[PDB]
Amino acid sequence: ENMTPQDYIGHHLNNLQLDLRTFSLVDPQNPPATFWTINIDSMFFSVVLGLLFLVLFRSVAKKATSGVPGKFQTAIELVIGFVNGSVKDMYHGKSKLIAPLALTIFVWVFLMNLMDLLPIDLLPYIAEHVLGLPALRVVPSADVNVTLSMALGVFILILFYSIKMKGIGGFTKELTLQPFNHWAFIPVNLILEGVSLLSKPVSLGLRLFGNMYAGELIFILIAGLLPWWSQWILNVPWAIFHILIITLQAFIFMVLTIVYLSMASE
Amino acid sequence: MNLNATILGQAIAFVLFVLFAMKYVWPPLMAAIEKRQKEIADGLASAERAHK
Amino acid sequence: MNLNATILGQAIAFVLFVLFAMKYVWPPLMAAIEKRQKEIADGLASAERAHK
Amino acid sequence: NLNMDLLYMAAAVMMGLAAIGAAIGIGILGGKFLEGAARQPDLIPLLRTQFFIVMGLVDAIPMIAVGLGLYVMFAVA
Amino acid sequence: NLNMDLLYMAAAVMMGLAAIGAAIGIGILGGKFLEGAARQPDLIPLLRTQFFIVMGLVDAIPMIAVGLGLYVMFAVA
Amino acid sequence: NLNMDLLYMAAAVMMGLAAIGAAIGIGILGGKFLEGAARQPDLIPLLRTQFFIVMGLVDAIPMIAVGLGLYVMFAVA
Amino acid sequence: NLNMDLLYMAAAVMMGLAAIGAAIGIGILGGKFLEGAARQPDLIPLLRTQFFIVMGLVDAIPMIAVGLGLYVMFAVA
Amino acid sequence: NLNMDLLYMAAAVMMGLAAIGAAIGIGILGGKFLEGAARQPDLIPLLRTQFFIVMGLVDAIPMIAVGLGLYVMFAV
Amino acid sequence: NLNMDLLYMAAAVMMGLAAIGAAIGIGILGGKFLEGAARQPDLIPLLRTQFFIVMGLVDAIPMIAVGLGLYVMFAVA
Amino acid sequence: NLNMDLLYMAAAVMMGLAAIGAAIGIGILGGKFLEGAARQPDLIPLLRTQFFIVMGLVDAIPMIAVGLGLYVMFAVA
Amino acid sequence: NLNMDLLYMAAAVMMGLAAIGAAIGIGILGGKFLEGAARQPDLIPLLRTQFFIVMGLVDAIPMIAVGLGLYVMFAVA
Amino acid sequence: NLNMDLLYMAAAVMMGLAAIGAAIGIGILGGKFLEGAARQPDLIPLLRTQFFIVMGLVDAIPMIAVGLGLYVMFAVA
Amino acid sequence: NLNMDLLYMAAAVMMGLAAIGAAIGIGILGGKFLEGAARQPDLIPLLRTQFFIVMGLVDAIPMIAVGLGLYVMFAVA
Amino acid sequence: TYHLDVVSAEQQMFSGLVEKIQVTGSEGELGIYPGHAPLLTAIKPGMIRIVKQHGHEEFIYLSGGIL
Repeated sequence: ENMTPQDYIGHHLNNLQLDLRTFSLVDPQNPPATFWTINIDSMFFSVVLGLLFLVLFRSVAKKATSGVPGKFQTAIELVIGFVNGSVKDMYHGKSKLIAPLALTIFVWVFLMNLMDLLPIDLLPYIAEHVLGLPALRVVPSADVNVTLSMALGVFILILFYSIKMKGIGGFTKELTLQPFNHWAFIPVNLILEGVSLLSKPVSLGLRLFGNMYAGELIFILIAGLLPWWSQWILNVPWAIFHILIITLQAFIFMVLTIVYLSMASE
Repeated sequence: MNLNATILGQAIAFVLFVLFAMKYVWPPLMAAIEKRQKEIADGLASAERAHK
Repeated sequence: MNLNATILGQAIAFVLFVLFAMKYVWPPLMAAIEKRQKEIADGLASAERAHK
Repeated sequence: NLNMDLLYMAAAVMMGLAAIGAAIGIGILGGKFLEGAARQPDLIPLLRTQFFIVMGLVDAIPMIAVGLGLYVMFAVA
Repeated sequence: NLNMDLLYMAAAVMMGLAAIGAAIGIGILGGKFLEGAARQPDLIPLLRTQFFIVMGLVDAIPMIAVGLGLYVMFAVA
Repeated sequence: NLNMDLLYMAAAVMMGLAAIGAAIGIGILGGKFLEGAARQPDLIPLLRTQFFIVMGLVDAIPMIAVGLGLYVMFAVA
Repeated sequence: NLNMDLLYMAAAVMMGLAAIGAAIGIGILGGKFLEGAARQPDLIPLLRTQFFIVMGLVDAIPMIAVGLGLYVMFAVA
Repeated sequence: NLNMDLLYMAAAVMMGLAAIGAAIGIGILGGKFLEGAARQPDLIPLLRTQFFIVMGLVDAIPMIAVGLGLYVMFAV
Repeated sequence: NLNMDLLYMAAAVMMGLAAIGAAIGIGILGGKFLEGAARQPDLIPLLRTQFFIVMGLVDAIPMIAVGLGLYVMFAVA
Repeated sequence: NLNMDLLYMAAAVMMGLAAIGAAIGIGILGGKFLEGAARQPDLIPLLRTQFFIVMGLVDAIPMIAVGLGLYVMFAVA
Repeated sequence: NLNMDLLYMAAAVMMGLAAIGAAIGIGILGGKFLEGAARQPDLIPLLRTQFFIVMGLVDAIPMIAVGLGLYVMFAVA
Repeated sequence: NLNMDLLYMAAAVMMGLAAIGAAIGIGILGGKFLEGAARQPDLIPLLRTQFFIVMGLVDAIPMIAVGLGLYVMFAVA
Repeated sequence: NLNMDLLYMAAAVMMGLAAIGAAIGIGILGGKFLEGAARQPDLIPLLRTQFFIVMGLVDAIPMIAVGLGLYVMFAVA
Repeated sequence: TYHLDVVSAEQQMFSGLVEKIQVTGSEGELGIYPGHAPLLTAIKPGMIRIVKQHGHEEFIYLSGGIL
């Protein structure tokens, strides 16, 4: 196999993509430039993990014993109480969306991130030497598109709640008066309170991206740049550490969302 | 890196998983949790009334 | 480069990783689930005796 | 070649300064979190939430910087 | 050509300094807020208010800089 | 000719350093303000006054520097 | 190129460092001022007078560099 | 040729600034941790847990930078 | 010509570094002075005396730095 | 050739910063270890244990940078 | 030409850093001299003595640097 | 040729940063050591011991920096 | 020969950086000395002893740097 | 557990074995667990929470004092 590691890593950093306009698969040297060229492998695992989440939770919703819970029921209701406690700590309104939104974000992002702990070459080995397709990298959250989709969704929700709960007459009031509160300063505030509101969601996405993307890259490097008999001594001290990341990077994504929504409406 | 039409292809899958989780996952579970909580607390209320 | 050897090393590392996992990370979760079960069982039984 | 080398230095500066900022800010904040936890252990849960709130503000601009750095390093490349 | 090349370095330095400043200032302010909260848990809702007030000032100047950085990266290009 | 790019560079330098100074100074000052508020929670309107008094003074030179960096970037360059 | 852009750069350097110094020094001083004021909620004028004294000292030497920066902005260039 | 040393310098900048950030941040955090442990020596195992939590964020950006550093040092 | 247009950068560095040094050192010293004044108000003039006493030692070096910078700007360049 | 200039320059700037990080980072830690021991020295052997536990984390990145610097200086020549 | 440019830049740094180290180093020390004085003014002279012993060391390595700066400008041309 | 000049420059950078690190680290550590003795003189036997134990770790890396700076200056240059 | 001039930049940085640290490293240390003296003034000489011990460590690396800072500008030159 | 005394100038108020306590020191709230480092402070008028070993909780009102 004629892989110089510098090119092996480059191959590892390529997605598998499809032409919305022409219904064709992307190439190792060839990409259809037009943006309408869906990243396909992450969509499959993404929707797959959302499916597995909803499945595992409905399969206990329709078995829930209010007596002594089964060992499996206990963990799902544990995570439910965890999320509920966080929500009712940070939020106080009557909106019924906040709690399930938070649970979806938490568990979905957690399972997405957890993918990276798998050995890096295995599924790329299968998806080429069985299915023949040219490329595969599996961590859904390790791509800007998905995290920005979530971030812009949360931004739309933020705008929805800020409009609904205090009206345009108050929304324009916050956007113009604070911080310096006099009309001569409204033109300046209109800048800051804007970019601020824009940074809230954008950073939210990038925070999740940058951690995971580089968190994947390390493993790639460890594979491409060390002999077999040594890789473990630098793979293991990283992998365990990454367990501490994938959790927090999920948890934060949950909490900040609540913190924004509760902060927007109230 | 490559800003891509996937930015939309994800958002769809997002708003779906939120709603089926909302209407058909969360109330079913929280109802059972609150049921067990209330029906454990009712025993404490019964003990208080027994003393009273 | 010997790609097969790189998968060799990946598998060695993953075996050591799963060792660390199933001998430091999982017992906490199982003990937490068991603690929850004990808690709910004792709550329901103590609430039962209140009725008598 | 002639044009596409300096870009890596440009991104390196962004990521280095963002790393210093985020690291030192979150350290300064976590130090007071641990001091508070040490004065009143029972408040560890409550204070912890107030940490993740305020910490969410700390690393905003550093993460904007990191995102644009990765863009320059892989979108322009 | 340099009118094209060096602008990414120009944006890089702006974004790095904005990141450092915002992160460090917000970290100090949040640390003092956390320790005040740990010493007075009932004043949490009051102090938090002032926090978002005074932080609204701290975050002013950096968001100018970062903004112009983006303009230099993509508008003037 | 190349002349103009280093004006973007100069604006970047001046504005980033002005952001550093303004953010960190207001961070320290607001941290001390919150420390004061946490102890005497009824005196918040008095201190909030005095804070604002000094609040404008720290960021005088940063304001000047940001103004002149806007001058250099948009008026000159 | 070699003539004027370097003058703009020198002015940027002068004013950026002046901003750093003035902002951080007056932030420290004002933090101590607010601490003392919260400790003594009746001596606000007696202390703010001393604050204005020592702050008049502090701001001065940055203002030298700021005036010279304006000179290089509009009298050399 | 003229590319390699310039790329090595671009990598060295990232490595150095990441070291600065990680060291100073964890030093501050560990200082506060130790002054906490000397106060409530029986709750060391509790406070230490919190430390390992917050450390996971302090080392968030550095390990990004270090990662990309190695990339520039070996992948281009 | 560059032989003179470039020395303005030496002047700018030489005096901006002195600007930040003097400002921050005097800020620290004055902050300790103000805390002293706040704790024991019927002491103010004596602490003011000692404050000026050592403030002179603080500004000793920045003053020669600024003088040499002005000389290099006007007389030399 | 030209390479063996910068191949050393880089190795310096990486290992110099890696020093500033490792030294100061430990000092800030070591101080808090001493002030705790200087109150109730009966805990010296306990706290010293925790000290090393945390110090190993401090030298995580600095020693990585030192290793890369040694690789650049010796192996890359 | 350039032979007699660099030596002036070499002065700007040498006297610049030497200023900062001198300005901050004393700005710290004198601060404590004030604090210990404010707590016990009846002890001022003895402290005032010890200060000058310590101070004379701090200004040692900075002043020589400034000297080597003046030399490097005038006698080294 | 140019090699030795920038080799000296690299060693200079390396040793300046190493000196910064060692100085400030041992300074911050010794400050707390000088506080401990005052609180509990009579254990000085002991705090000085622990202070040396910590100083060794503080200086571990700057020593490598100086070692390699000398290695360059007097084996490579 | 360009070789003649670059050395002055290699020395001027070292004797600058070694000045910033060796000053501040002592400025911090002496601080904790004075506030130690002001508490237990009967022990001033004893503390002085330890101070002169600890200072001898702080100046370890700086006196090396300044040494070579001379060696470069006079012996290599 | 540790031994706790609540003593007035006139008569003693509590002498049990305790597992932790919580007070409002002059500089903020404050919680004492076993093995706490030696400490001295004033406490403001208000309640103090004792938990006797076996977990029995009670509240004592204090008009101030020194802890």
